[PDB]
Amino acid sequence: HHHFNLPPGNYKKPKLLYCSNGHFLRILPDGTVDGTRDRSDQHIQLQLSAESVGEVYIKSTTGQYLAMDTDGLLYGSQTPNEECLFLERLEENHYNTYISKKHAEKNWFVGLKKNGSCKRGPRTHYGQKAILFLPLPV
Repeated sequence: HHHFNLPPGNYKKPKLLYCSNGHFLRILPDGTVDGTRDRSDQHIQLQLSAESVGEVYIKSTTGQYLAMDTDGLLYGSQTPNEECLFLERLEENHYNTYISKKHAEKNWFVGLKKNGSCKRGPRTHYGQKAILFLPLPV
């Protein structure tokens, strides 16, 4: 029950998801998800892939998938499951945003705070800069 404005997107080469808050999304090997302003970090290289038109997976360099638990918390999973699917949509005509598929009706987006920590699903909404991402070349 959402719009269907899709972004160009590229699933062939890895990218660095940059947040409008000025942070890069990072997934550590131990499964911790957070944000960092260091462009030279080696845990921010991410790989995206299409599972359907509009649905995507966000995998890490080590082989972990970003996910969202029943409480709206983000974590890095070792194996893909129904919590690893995100609807990828265009926003503001230029940015990218990601909605949890399993919790789509509640509008739980992926976001980062200005201090570098993850936002919980229920705390996110249209109009905040924390949900606006931009995929850059590595």
